[PDB]
Amino acid sequence: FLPTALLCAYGFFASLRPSEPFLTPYLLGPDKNLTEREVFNEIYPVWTYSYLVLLFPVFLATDYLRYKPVVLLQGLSLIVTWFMLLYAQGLLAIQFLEFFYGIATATEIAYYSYIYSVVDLGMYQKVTSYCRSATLVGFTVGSVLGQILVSVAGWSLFSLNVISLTCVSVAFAVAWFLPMPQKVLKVLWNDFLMCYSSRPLLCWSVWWALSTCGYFQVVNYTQGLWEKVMPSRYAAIYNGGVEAVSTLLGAVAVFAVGYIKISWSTWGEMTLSLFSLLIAAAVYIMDTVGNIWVCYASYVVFRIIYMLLITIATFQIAANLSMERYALVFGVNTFIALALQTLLTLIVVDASGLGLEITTQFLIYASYFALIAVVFLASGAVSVMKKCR
Ligand SMILES: Cc1ncc(C[n+]2csc(CCO)c2C)c(N)n1
Repeated sequence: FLPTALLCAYGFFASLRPSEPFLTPYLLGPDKNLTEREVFNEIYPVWTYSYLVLLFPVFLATDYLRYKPVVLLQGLSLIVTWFMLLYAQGLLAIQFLEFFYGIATATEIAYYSYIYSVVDLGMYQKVTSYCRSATLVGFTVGSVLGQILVSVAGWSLFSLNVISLTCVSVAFAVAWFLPMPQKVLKVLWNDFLMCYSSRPLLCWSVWWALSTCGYFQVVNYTQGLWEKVMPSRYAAIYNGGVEAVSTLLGAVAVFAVGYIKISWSTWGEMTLSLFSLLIAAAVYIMDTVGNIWVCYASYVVFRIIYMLLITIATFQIAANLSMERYALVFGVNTFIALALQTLLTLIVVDASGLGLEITTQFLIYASYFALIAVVFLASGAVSVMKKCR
């Protein structure tokens, strides 16, 4: 099991970033001296902009380069990201840092499609699940390591960032010896039309994309919300346990999603709408309680419900589509998700735009998930009217 074990070791090491938990307290700390206005209005949105603009060329280069060099591109981008996060001041350098984080994250689809051209067709699902679990274990291990090192050990965030850079460098070293994958546009667009030219073919797609949008745009500013509620100047912040338990219970929910004896056509959209309304309630609670432990708990509830929703949505999408287009659909829906996220980010987040405060944009995010709650309910009620006949 050497080729799969090496790949899962690479996933474990690349995903083992103990500093994503403890990021905003470092960025706004004495190490870089960046004000919350500056960070949350110009630094962070560049990640979304870069991820959007680079998802398309990454997707093209992945198939153009036979899926191998994109993994090393991800490793090198992570290495330079974690070096510049050790040594960069000002604003432009950190903006390019988030650009490099974007080019790193845009290649996750490439990393997960690398498996399809090196393994057997029958075992592809099981090895993909194994690698996803490897990434989850890596992130949980990094999260608990950072929490243990910053809570009782009293280790500064600079050394923790050094650990993050060491782990991503080890990931690059592992990736360098990965076995090579030895194994129209109008028509593809016409086939893309056929990807939604049916009753269930269109379904779950835009809701997967829009829920992914909400998740992506709330996870990173949730760090800022925790910083605002509990400042890091003279208080100990327990992020690592929370980013550990969130991923752990998300994996648990992913496992439990397949054990529910429920058919899609019966109440799938109704259950998704209920889950989305619960997500909106959790976001509003996290924004408005003013207590830190309960807002971490509501964040964990968000994580669990989002993982359940994504698992059911991607199960339905995979049932709708063929195995040869898994990467294509998972790329197109992520592309439109980042497009809508960037649109809303220029509307409410970007300093050149309206630049609304972080405590205010979460009121939109709660209403934003309340907005998808209504349309999913309305589309769910649309099937109910058809179910009447
Ligand atoms: C270096 C770096 N780390 C994380 C993010 C954004 N981000 C992605 S996932 C997640 C949750 C983990 O706490 C966060 C904050 C970034 N833009 N740059």
